[PDB]
Amino acid sequence: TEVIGVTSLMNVHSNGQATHDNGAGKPVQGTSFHFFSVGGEALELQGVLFNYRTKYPDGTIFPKNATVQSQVMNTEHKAYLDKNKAYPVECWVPDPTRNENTRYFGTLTGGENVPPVLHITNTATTVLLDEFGVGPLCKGDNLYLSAVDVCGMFTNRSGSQQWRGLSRYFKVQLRKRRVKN
Amino acid sequence: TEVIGVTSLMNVHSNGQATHDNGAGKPVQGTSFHFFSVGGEALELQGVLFNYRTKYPDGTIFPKNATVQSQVMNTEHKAYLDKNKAYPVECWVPDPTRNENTRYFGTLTGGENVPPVLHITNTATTVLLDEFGVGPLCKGDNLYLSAVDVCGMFTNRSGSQQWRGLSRYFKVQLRKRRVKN
Amino acid sequence: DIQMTQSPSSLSASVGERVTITCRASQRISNYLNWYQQKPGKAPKLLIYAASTLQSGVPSRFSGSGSGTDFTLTISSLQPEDFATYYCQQSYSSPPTFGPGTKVDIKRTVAAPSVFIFPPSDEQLKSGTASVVCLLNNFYPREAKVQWKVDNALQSGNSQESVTEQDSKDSTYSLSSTLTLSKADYEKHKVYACEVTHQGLSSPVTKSFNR
Amino acid sequence: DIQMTQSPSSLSASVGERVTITCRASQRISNYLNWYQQKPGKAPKLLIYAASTLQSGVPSRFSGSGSGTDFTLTISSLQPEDFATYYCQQSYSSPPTFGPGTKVDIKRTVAAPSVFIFPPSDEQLKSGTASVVCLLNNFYPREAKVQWKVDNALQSGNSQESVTEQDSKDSTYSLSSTLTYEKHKVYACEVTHQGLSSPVTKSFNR
Amino acid sequence: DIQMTQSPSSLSASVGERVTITCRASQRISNYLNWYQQKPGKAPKLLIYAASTLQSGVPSRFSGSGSGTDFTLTISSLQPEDFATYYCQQSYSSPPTFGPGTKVDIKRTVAAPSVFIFPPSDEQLKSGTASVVCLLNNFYPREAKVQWKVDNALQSGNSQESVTEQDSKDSTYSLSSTLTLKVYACEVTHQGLSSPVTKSFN
Amino acid sequence: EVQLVESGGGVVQPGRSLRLSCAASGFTFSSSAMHWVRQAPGKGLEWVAVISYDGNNQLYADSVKGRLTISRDNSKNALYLQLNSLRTEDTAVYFCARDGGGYSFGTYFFDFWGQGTLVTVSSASTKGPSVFPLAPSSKSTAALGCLVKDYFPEPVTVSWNSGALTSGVHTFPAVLQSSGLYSLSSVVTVPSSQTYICNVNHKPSNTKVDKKVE
Amino acid sequence: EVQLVESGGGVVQPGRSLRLSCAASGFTFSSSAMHWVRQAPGKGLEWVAVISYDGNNQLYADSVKGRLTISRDNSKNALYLQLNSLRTEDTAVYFCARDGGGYSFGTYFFDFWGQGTLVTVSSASTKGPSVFPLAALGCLVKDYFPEPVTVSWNSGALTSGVHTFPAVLQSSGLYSLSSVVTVPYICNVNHKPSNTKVDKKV
Repeated sequence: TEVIGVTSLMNVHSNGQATHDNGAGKPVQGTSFHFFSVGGEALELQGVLFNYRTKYPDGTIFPKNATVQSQVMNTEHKAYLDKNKAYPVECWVPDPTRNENTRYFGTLTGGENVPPVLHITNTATTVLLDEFGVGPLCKGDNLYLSAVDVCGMFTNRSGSQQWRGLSRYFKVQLRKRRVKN
Repeated sequence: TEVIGVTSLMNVHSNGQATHDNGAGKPVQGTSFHFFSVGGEALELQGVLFNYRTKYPDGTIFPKNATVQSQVMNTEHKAYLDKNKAYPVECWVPDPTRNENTRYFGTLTGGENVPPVLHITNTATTVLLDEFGVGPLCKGDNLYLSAVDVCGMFTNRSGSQQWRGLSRYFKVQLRKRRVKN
Repeated sequence: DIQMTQSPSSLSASVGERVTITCRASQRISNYLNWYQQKPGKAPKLLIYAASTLQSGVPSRFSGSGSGTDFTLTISSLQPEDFATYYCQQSYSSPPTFGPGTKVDIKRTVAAPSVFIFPPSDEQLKSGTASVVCLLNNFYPREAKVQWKVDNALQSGNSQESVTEQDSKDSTYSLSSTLTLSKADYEKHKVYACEVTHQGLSSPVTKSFNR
Repeated sequence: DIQMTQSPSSLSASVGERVTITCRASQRISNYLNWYQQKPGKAPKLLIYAASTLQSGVPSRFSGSGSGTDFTLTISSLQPEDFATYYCQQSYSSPPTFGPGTKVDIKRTVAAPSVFIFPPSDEQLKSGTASVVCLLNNFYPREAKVQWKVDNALQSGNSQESVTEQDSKDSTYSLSSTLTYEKHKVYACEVTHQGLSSPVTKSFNR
Repeated sequence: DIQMTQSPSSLSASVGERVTITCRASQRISNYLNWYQQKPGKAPKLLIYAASTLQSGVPSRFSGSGSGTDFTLTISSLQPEDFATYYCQQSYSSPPTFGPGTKVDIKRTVAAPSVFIFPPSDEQLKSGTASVVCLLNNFYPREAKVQWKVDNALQSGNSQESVTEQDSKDSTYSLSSTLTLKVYACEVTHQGLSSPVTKSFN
Repeated sequence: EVQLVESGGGVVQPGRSLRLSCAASGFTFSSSAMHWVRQAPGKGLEWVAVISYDGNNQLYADSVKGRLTISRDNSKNALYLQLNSLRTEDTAVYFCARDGGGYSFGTYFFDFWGQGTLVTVSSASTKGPSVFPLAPSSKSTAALGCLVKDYFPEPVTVSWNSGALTSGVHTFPAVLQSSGLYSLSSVVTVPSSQTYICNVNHKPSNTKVDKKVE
Repeated sequence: EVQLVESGGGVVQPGRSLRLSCAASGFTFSSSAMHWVRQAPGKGLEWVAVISYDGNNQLYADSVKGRLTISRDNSKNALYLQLNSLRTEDTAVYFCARDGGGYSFGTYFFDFWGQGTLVTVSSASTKGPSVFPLAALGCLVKDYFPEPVTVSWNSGALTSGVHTFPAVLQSSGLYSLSSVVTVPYICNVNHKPSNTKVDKKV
């Protein structure tokens, strides 16, 4: 796996708030979430809300019948990441009581001024095999690739700020395995 | 183990002090304590006080008969993490002179601007056996899990700051061990 | 919210003049500043955006400068269709906020108003309320002050003013204040006097009457 | 602490006028600014919270603006039930602090005070003390001076004033001042008021 | 953009004197400030750069000082070659921006203008338009104001001005005011007058 | 030519609902965020709401949040404002304006506007004016007129002597009284007194009144 | 209907103690943080204390920390203020107020106030007033405690033109008051605290 177009964060000459007087634009920086998963079925999500009274918008899938307990742990809020551009990042995390048939990897780097560190190479491989030598098994001949790559925030000359994401590359090697029942 | 709901810290739109003019809300940041322990009995605690004169509140369990020496090491301050919502994090640490039947791990990352760094994965496993191949043994057939995950402080539009905490997931594999006397 | 203030309240100018109106933001807003023209009874039209870019089809005689808090709109050679109200608007923060406006009227030689008072009709007195009207006819410029006095005592809170638009021919204004009292209040006093103060008049004038 | 100052100390206005009280915090307080109405002998009522947010049930003629240091409460067309004191309060830091308040007066025409002076009773002289009362009766506006002179000698810290609320009928005020003997001759109560062209004196002798 | 302001819009001086110009930039610009000299119909010449450095080939009498907002140009002993307009320019930000400039004038004694008023030709009324001309001849200094009044009803917006450059014999100026359209009057105010003079016809 | 044409304005009582709509043409409507901007009579401009090109995201000024709904139908090139829980203070011309490009940055300015549509919130019912003389006093060029009082809604026609007297006439714009009924003066300058009548038309009341002044 | 009725106000010696109560109705008392605000007679509003929804957390104004205790009982819908080590400066009407919902961020405002309860901190003992005539006639009602006194003229025959002033607290610790009337006459003085009635001829 790698993030595609890491060099695009060196465009510091396109409607960016200056560092200081006569300066280059602020680059993308602040809160980042880098996350990727490979699985034999949909990623399973647990709902956690920063603020349980947040009205999530139409056309998004969010924890429902949310209570104050939803702000720490509410077991009602279970879902499959079965739809694109639907599950908002801030409400959902991989459910660690499930995902037996998935491997997931995620870093939240918080802070407002936090600098992006993005490594690229075509020489790194992750092994998806568990402690028993078994990788994700693809039910119905389907592979599930899930990603989040919020790189940080873009500050236009106004001073207002937008999340900026990048595409993630996946290369998965699979092999046939016999299984019973 | 992992922290559940790390992505909740991307809510920078819910009564946050703006970074600057027109900007996003300041994310949870600053002092954090991430601790977890697995034992066959209560985690054993040593009291150490920033300030021996502090009045701790009714309903809480804190070092009693504090003296100036309580600000470095007073051996009177011994206790069992035997009750939830009672032992103030700031007064107590694991007592390294005991805890033979527990494994504890913790990080204090202090500072006011310190960014939260939180890793999630279902691929990492801590081994609880000691140098002699023995893990915690569960007296009275009871497993003790202990945790703290103060992620940092949330700054509201007034400038006041609250500690924000998150839940912790534990999965513990146990086996049956014969023991004498 | 950002508060926007505008240069003078009102400005008199004549075809061919160089005209300047200024705009001030209550905080630095970089060049996120916009100029609109609005004629009476009509929709605003965009003149300038980003403090100095000429919206398509707006004549080159219009120009804009400024960055931070202080902004100017400049018409190099004023024309007869440039007589309007001018609004500035900050696009820097939400909500977007507008200036109070700068009206530009046609420069005429000064002219004091003819002042006339009109008593209540007896027909209205039967209704249980009494309107007294003060007319200020054909004066220049826009500014004028009406002070009502009943039995010498300066009235206030119970007056309403209304003004015509600058006239197509003699470029003057005309104004009507109306003082409102109950029939009880009206008949409990004798002398009603409109006092008008205007740049043209040497000494403030008072038309008056008795019941 | 955050100090709150207010508008004018008092405002005279009339039914139907547009009234605009100002409030000013000693430092930046974003929009954590709240407005209350108090009438005499009654409990304050929340009019405005978070600078411009109307409390439910409050009339729409009430409006708040401001963010930072400078805030304004606005009554489009004042009504008779709006004749009151108006307090601003910052909710930004602890402790929450109120401004001095702004009394909103019924404006009416200027009227001079009837001034009377009363000597002490013989009944009161018998038991040890001597109380000299000066009365300023039925005047507007509220702002008035009362200055005591014994044998033409200016007096200080031996006197106390007290004031009526605007009258139900003639909208005027009244003020009683008390001076609290046998060693002196000429006792004078001097009055300055906007409706007096030269300052008036009322005197007597023991 | 950085706005450049210059003190003394115009300064009168004679050969030998110390002359002092000031420039203020709308923000701190460190020492990124430059002085040019310009003579009418000629190309500017660089005098000072970096607030202080004297451009090679420029006489030593010319010095500059200042850092931040406020900058000074100093001629210690003005010469006859130095009567011209002086501009400051900031090179701290893009765009580079110029002050409005300071005209430096040949000082002589105060001299009231001869005023002359010219009614339109009849030949020109035959055109459709009427031109009225007012002449202020041989006056000093340059600071002068001329009011048009029809029927004593102050006019404006329709009357342009032109001025000659300081005369090479007597060091004076001359001003022509022309108004386009019963008592037509040209009222002139000048420091060389006790109180304004007026010239009228009917 | 870009064209924005509002409609749906009119008289509405406090507490009830009205629905404004805007017909947009001469640009790619589904590529633009759109705004409603309002102007109370004799006051300045106040931004009310924005909507994304989508139709899917709305933002609102604090003054109107919870009472207004912006929406659109890009199929019909239509922009809607839905006004609910109205208050007399919401009375204004409501304009349909296109976003200048800055929607996504929260930097709103307005490159094209519609003619606007007038929304009047008022509990006062349809009523025809009372007309009262404004008679001349003593002498010198005299002045006389009519007081057209306590009518709803706007507007009124006034003429003098069925249109014959035209010169030196001044009809004043109406003013809203504490009544919620409008009030207007019409005057004229004359030298002599010869028969001066003022013809008052109020077509919402279908009322006509001729009044003689002496 | 949201309702808050304070009680327990009265006279109390310096150093001694007194306990205010506040009966809440018509809203979830157990969800609102609650406050005391005081107003000294004719002076400003001063915030005194806050208690959390729980009852388990209290914060106090510096000027009263260590002398007052805020407490509550959500079973009884009751808020209390305990006044200890009182001072003459603590004299005020004490208002019971519902928190606006901002307790948790330390941002206090008051969306509902009770009508209040008066606490008077004085050394002085209950004493009936001396009535002296002011011979515009009046009565001077001197040296009484505590408040209030009631005054009529001719037992409530004489209505129009009479002005009974607010009392005044004097060095003595005793209140003093005037009641006047303009005229072209008996003042009736009532003081229930001393159980005293005085008619005076003027």
